[PDB]
Amino acid sequence: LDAELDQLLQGHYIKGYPKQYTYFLEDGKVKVSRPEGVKIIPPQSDRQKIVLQAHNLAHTGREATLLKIANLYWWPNMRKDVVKQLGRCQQCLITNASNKASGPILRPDRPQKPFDKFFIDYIGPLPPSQGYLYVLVVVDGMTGFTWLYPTKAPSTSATVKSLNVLTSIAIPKVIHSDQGAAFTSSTFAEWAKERGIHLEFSTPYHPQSSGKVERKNSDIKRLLTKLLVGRPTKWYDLLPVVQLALNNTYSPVLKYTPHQLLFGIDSNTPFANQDTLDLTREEELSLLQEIRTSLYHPSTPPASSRSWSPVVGQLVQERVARPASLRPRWHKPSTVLKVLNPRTVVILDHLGNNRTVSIDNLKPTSHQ
Amino acid sequence: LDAELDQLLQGHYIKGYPKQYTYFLEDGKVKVSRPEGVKIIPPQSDRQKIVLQAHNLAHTGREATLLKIANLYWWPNMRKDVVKQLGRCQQCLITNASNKASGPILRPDRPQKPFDKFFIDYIGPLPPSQGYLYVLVVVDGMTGFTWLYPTKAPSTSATVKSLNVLTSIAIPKVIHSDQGAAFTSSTFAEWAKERGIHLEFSTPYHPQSSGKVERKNSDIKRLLTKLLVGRPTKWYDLLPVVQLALNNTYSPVLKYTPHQLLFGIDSNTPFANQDTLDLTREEELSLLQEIRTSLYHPSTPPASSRSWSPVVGQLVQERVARPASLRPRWHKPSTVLKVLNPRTVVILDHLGNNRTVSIDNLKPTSHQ
Amino acid sequence: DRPQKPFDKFFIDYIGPLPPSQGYLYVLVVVDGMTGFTWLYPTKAPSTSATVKSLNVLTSIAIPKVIHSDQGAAFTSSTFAEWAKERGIHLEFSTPYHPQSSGKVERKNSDIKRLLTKLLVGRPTKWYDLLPVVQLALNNTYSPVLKYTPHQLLFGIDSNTPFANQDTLDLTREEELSLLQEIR
Amino acid sequence: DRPQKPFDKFFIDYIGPLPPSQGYLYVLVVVDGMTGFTWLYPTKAPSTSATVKSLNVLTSIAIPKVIHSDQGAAFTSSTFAEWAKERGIHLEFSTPYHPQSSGKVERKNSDIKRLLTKLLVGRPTKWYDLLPVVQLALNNTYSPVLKYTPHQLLFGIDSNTPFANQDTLDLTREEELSLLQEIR
DNA sequence: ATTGTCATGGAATTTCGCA
DNA sequence: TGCGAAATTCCATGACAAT
DNA sequence: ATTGTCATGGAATTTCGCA
DNA sequence: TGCGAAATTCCATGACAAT
Ligand SMILES: [Mn+2]
Ligand SMILES: [Mn+2]
Ligand SMILES: [Mn+2]
Ligand SMILES: [Mn+2]
Ligand SMILES: [Mn+2]
Ligand SMILES: [Mn+2]
Ligand SMILES: [Zn+2]
Ligand SMILES: [Zn+2]
Repeated sequence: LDAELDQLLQGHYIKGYPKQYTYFLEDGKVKVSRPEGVKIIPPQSDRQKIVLQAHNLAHTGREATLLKIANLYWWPNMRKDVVKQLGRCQQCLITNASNKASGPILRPDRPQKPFDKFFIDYIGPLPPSQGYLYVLVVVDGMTGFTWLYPTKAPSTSATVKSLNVLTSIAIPKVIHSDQGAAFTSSTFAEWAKERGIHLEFSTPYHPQSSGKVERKNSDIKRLLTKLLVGRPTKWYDLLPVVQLALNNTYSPVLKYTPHQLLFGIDSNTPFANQDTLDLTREEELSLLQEIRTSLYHPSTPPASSRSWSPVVGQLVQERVARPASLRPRWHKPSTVLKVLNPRTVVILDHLGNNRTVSIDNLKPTSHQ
Repeated sequence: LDAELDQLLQGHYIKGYPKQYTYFLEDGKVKVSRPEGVKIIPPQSDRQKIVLQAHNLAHTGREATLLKIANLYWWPNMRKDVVKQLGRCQQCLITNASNKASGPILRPDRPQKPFDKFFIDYIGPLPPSQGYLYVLVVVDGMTGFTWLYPTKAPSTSATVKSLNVLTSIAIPKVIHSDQGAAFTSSTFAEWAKERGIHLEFSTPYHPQSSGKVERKNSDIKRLLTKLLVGRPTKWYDLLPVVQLALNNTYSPVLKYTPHQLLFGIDSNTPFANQDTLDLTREEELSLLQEIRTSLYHPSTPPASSRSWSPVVGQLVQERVARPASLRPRWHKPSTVLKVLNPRTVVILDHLGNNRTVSIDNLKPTSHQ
Repeated sequence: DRPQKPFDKFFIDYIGPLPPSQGYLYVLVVVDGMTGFTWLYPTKAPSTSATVKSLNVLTSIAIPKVIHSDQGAAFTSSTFAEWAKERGIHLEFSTPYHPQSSGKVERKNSDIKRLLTKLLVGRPTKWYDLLPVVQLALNNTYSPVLKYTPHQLLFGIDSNTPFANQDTLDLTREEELSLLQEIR
Repeated sequence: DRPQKPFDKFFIDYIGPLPPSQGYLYVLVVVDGMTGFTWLYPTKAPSTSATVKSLNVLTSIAIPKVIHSDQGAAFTSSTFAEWAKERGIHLEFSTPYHPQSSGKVERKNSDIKRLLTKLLVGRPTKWYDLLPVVQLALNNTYSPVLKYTPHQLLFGIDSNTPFANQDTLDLTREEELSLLQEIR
C-alpha cells in the first residue's frame, strides 16, 4: 500500500508501475503524469473502496465503472479490480440481463410407434361455449394424430374422464406434459401408475419442451378462428370438426396426414387417397412400417456466435419465474450438479434443492 | 370444359395436356393414366368448386391443398387454380401469419442540439409509493439527459404540471411521444401550441419509435430494482437519486455522460472529470460543440434473407391491435397510398381512413 | 375384386337394457368388419339421437364407407338416414328376422355379450366404468383365423397392453349361482 | 488561478413574503455565479426545510461546489450545514449586514426583483404560474459584460426562446398608480 | 405525416512497455 | 521492429415497451 | 431426471415434355 | 443432350406457449 508507494517515489522499480513515468508527491498524495493527464495513485489499501464507490453510483459494468475511476486515479491493472467487484455485487448479479445466448436446440427423435408417447396440454380459457372454457389436447408423438376434449376446467378430474375415453382405444407407454396442476397431482399420478403409463414432465416454464402439442394448439386455434369469422365464437360444436380436419391434413414436409401415419389408409373422408386399393391389408401395413421409419427428421441448427453450454460445477442463475414489480429477474448463483444433456441440467440451488431445469432459464454467472 | 375434354378423347392435341399420355373415358368421367396412377380430369367448369372443397376442409395452404386434390384429380397447372383460391379466401388472408420479415430498421440522425427533441413516456403502474404510481420520463434526444417526475396517473394534467417545471429551464423544439391518452388530448396540444412546441407522434403500437425513452426506462427500472433489493419497494424517494445517477453515467460507446453532453463540464458529483480545468468556459464550449458533432452513429443493419419493403399501390394488412380470443390477428387488405420512408407508410384502410403505420404492423397480402 | 380394408364397413347394434350404470342403460356396439376392432358407447336409450350422438364421436376419428345394422328403430328412422347421407355413409340393412354380417363379426359380437355378462355379475351396476378395459380386452384378443389382434390390424404395431391370458369367458360355479340370484 | 466555471458557486437567497399564490409565499433564488443562470423555487416559508426540499430538486440536476448566502436563519441552521456536508458542498457566508457576491450576481438579483414587481402588479396572486416564463426571460437575457446569455453559457447553444425585446422593466404610469393602490 | 436503442462482458484487435 | 501483456474496441444479446 | 415444432408461400432447384 | 416451363423442394418466419 504505502510501502510500495514509498519505494516508487525514490525511483526504484516496482512491477506493474512502468519505469518510464515520473511518480511524484503533492498534497499528500502520490501522483503520476500520464498521457491522459495527472492521476492520483492510491495505495493498495484504498483501491477496493474506491472501485466500490465508483461502481455504486449507478451499479455500472466494467467500462462505465472504469471511466469514472480513471477521472481521478491510475494504478496497475485497474479493470482487474473492477471486475473483481462486479463479480461480488449481489445486486448486479441478480438484476442484470445475460448477454450470452443458449446453445442450439435439440431435435429429439420422433417416437418410433403410435402410442409410444402422448403430449398433452390445455388450451384456454376460451370464450364460454355451452359452459365449456377449455380444451384438452392430446397429440400422438409419432403420428401427430390429435384428440380434443372440451372441459369446464383444466382439472385432474376432467383430464382423467377424457383419457379414460381415449385409452379405451389404446394405452400409451408415456404421457409427456408440463407442470400444470392437473398433471402433477398425486391423483393423476395414481391414474397413470394404475395403467402402466409413465408420466414425463417438461422442465418448468419451457413450453418448447411440450413443442409438439403447443404447435398443434396453434393449428387448432387458427382453424377455429377461421371457422368462426363473423359468427359468434360458439366453438364447442366445432371441436369434433376441427379434430377430424387436422387429423386428415397433409404435412407438406412429410407428404402424409396424421391419420395416414396412424392407420396406413384414409377412411371415408373427402379426397381419400386410393393408392393402396390393390394391396392386401398386410401389404398395406408393410408399406406403412416402411413409411414410418423413413420420415424426415430435422437436425440441430448452428450455434449462435455467442452461446454458452453448461459445464458441471459452473455457477449459473435460474430466472425468477414471475418476478414482482421492481424485483430481480434472476435468482442467486447456484451450481451445475449434472449435465443431463447440453440443453438440460440439474442444479443445486444453494437452499439446496436439486432442480431439473432448461438452459433457456439459466444464465452463466458473470465474472467467474 | 366438356368441349375441350371431347377433343382430347379422340387423340387431338390440346395445349396443356401432354400428348404422350392416354386420355380415356370410364364411369362417365374423363380419366388419364399418370405415373402416380389414374386420375380424373374434371372439366374446367368443375375445377374451382373442387379446389374450394379441398381448401375448405382445413383452410390449408398451397401444398397441403394440392396434395388433397391430387388424390383424385389431375389437370393442367393445378397449383395455379389453388393459388387463385388462396388469394380469395378472406378467412385465410386475415387469419394466417406472414412469413416475410420487415425490412431493416432505420437509425435516425441524433438531434443536433440539446432541446431540439424530447422523447417522453410513462412508466407504471409501479407499487404505490407515497400515493404515487407512475413516473413521467423525459429524455433529451441529443444528450440522453433525463428528467423524472412521480405522478398519481399518466394524465394530461400531471404531464402539464411536470413539463411546466421542466420548461422553466428551456423549451424544446419538438416533443416526441406515443399515443397515450395523456399526449394526444386536445388540452396537451394546446399546451404545446401555446409554447411553440411541435408535437410528434409514434406510429401506433410501435414502441421502437420511442426507442430512446423506452431504452432509458429499462435503465431506470434496473437501477431502481438494484437499490431496492431486500427492502420494500419504496421508490418515490429514489427518483431524484436515480435521475442524478443515470445523468452522470458514461455510455461506453460514446465515452461521455449525458450530463457532459449537456453542459460540457461535470458538476460537483463523485469522480468529476477535470480535464478542462485550464480552459476558459469559451474554450470549453468550443470543445463541447466539437464533441457533439462527432458522436458515434450506428448504421442501418443488413436486411434479413426474406424481408419485404412497401411499394406504393401494394395490398398490405395491418395487424389487429388487441384481437379478441379466437378472432383474426389481421385486418382486411388495404392499399399503400404513400411510402413515407422504407419503414413507414400511409395506407387507405378501405373504410377508408388514411392511417400512418409502421411496416412492423403490416404484412404484404399473399398471392398478389 | 379388391381386398377388404378397415373403414370399409362398420357393423353396429344395441345391447340392453342393462342395469343402470351412472344413468346409462344400453351399449351401442361398433365393429369394424375387416379388423374386428370394437368401439363401445353407453347410451340412455336405443334411439336415433343417442345413436347420432355416439357415432358423431366415432366419426370424428374415422368414417366408415358403409354402416350395417338390423332394422332397429334407431337405424331405420329418416333422421338417421339423413345423418348418414350428410356424411357420405351408405346404410345397409339385414332383412327383418334374418340377422347377418360375417363370421368374424358374429363371433366378435358373441364375445362381447359373454364378456359383459361375465363382468356384470357381482357388480351389475358398475359396467360404465369397465367399458374401457373391456374394449382393450376385445381389441387385444388374438384372432384364430387372421393371425393378428384387431389392434395389430388397425395400427400395424404391437400394443402396450397385450392380453396374454386368453381367459375363461365362461361363468364359474359361484357366479352362475349369483347371476341366478340377480335374475330373481 | 483557473478560469471560473458553471457549478463552481451557487448564490442563493429568499425573496418575500409575497401575496399568496396557490399557497406559496416566498421564492428561493439560485444564481450560478459564472453563467448567471437563474433557478427559482416557490416555498411556503423561508425555512431550512423548505430550502432543503427545493435544493434537493436542483441538486438532482447539478451540484454546486460552493453555496453562497447571507446569514439568513434558513442557511445558518445546523440542519442545513449537515445537508451540505452530506453532498460535499462547501457553505459560504457574507458577513452580517454586509451583503456581497459579484457584479454579475448583484445585477442579476436586481433584475429578478424588478421583473417580479413588474408582473406582480395587476395580478399579485398569479405569480406561481408565471415563475417558468420569468426564468426563461432572465436566462435568455443578453449580458453586456460577457457577450452571451446565461442559456448560451450553460448549454453552449442558442435557445428556442430568444427574448428579442430587451424590455422596460420600469413600471408604466398606470402600474405605478395601481401598485400604489395595492400597497394601501 | 414518420423513423429503435444502448448497457453489458467475453472476444478480437490495438497499443503499450521494453529492448 | 518484435514480443507478451494490458488496454481498448467490437458487438451479439436482450429488454424497454404499445390507444 | 430431460430434450422445440411445423404450416406457410416465395425462391431455388429439379423434373418434365419435347425435339 | 438442351431448352422453357412446371413441379417439387427448400427454408425463413412466426406462433403455440409457461406451477
Ligand atoms: Mn399447459
Ligand atoms: Mn407509453
Ligand atoms: Mn339389434
Ligand atoms: Mn436574504
Ligand atoms: Mn413505454
Ligand atoms: Mn400450452
Ligand atoms: Zn452493482
Ligand atoms: Zn381459407
